[PDB]
Amino acid sequence: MVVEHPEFLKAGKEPGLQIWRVEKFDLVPVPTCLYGDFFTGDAYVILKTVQLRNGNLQYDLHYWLGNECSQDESGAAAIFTVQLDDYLNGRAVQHREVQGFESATFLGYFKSGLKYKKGGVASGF
Amino acid sequence: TALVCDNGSGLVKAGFAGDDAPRAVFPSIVGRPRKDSYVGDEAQSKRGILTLKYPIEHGIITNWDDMEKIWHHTFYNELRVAPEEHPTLLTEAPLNPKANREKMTQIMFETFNVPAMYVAIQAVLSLYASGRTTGIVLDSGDGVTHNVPIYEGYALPHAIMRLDLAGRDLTDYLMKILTERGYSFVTTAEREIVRDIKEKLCYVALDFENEMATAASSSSLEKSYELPDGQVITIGNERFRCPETLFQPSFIGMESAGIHETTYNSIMKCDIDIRKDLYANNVMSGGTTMYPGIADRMQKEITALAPSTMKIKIIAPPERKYSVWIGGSILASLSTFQQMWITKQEYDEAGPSIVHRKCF
Ligand SMILES: Nc1ncnc2c1ncn2[C@@H]1O[C@H](COP(=O)(O)OP(=O)(O)OP(=O)(O)O)[C@@H](O)[C@H]1O
Ligand SMILES: [Ca+2]
Ligand SMILES: [Ca+2]
Ligand SMILES: [Ca+2]
Repeated sequence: MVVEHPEFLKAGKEPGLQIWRVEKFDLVPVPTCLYGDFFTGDAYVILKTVQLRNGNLQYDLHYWLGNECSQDESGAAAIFTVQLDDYLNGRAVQHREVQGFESATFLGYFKSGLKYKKGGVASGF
Repeated sequence: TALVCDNGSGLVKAGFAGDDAPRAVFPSIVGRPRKDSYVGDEAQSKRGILTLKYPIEHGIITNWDDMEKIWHHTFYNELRVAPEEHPTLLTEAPLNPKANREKMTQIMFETFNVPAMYVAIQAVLSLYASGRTTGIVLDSGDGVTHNVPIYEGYALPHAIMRLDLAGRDLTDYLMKILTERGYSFVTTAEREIVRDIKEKLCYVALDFENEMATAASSSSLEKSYELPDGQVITIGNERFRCPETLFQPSFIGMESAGIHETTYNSIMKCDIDIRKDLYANNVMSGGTTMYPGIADRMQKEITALAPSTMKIKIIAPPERKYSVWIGGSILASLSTFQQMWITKQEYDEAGPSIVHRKCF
């Protein structure tokens, strides 16, 4: 308000799936080849952009929390989500996704099935 | 480096953004000659020659001159920092009056010279700390209890509930019933002992009636407590009678409904399309929520109040005495938070009114 972050400038510009990982209090893009491989020690923010026939863009924001992620990571993913929504004129619908309890919709973003892997980036505290 | 100050009616929580806990915790008190002042423990110790005062009443700052002392002590005595060098985040009560928010902004910029500041609502920060952007918070401290429902990052002012029954009132109550049992706790020094017993031996009963009866039978609920003076006392049904007051304010002669009801009630004041989210995301926050058994009783208490098929959930993190502070430490630490601060530049241009447009 008004955020200057370069990832913010890139979010929701066109239909597709964008995935960022929380890395010591920053929003860091995930390599597109790695989509669906989630570190259970980390937390992520996903933006799903779909085309409307009125020419406008629909938005769904989901923050995903691994079983062993630290508090600073889970807290930051949630805040980033709020911020991304506001920047998008509040047009996004927000969703909380917990490991092993994800929603059917989110699970469907990943055509070859999502996968869990142990580990992650270290805490930022 | 950013600082986070969480100013409570009973305790000030202070530290540095990026730390996983407050560095300084101390009583929010100012003592003056019955240097020209003391703050915190120092004040309490020399209480015999001082007049003691609490500048925050029920979460609301009410004595500006005394609050500046608190802040000064915080900066210079506890944190050992030069205020003019650090952007500073402060917390406030929900429904904090317009002119109070302006006052805080003015003092920081005009008296302390901070390069930047920001005010955030205590309950919202707790929600952030639990990794949620939607839920309803039960925040209970030493001076105030609130229910604060939050959607997609923002409180819903219309549905927030405030209750002037909390920790201090519980400590006072345990005092009265304990002397009622035959002991005698009346003095300030004695208030202090009871508070320690309140925090060490008390708990919330899952079924208050059975608990009473089970305490009148054997003596399996009874516990021993060694006084500072060496005497030993035996504490009984008061362990669970004291926090019962949170659910039955009638105990202390209060007319309000308990915290389970005020919770249900705040929720029902919200748009029907979000209630389920609320019901499933009940976050506990603050010191007076630390009684053992508190999360199970509330879990019991609200499934009774809500439709039998409602998915209900209470979240009571071990560290919730600091959840507010931790929420702030995270918020102020984020890469994206840079442009959120109110600059000295913005203040000089607009004045204290700027706070209403920069901080929700
Ligand atoms: N383990 C414990 N069990 C019960 N009560 C406790 C526990 N630890 C602390 N308390 C109580 O919590 C209160 C301090 O809580 P807290 O720091 O959250 O309050 P505050 O921020 O100063 O007040 P408020 O938010 O009401 O303005 C005291 O009343 C204290 O006795
Ligand atoms: Ca991690
Ligand atoms: Ca939105
Ligand atoms: Ca508080």
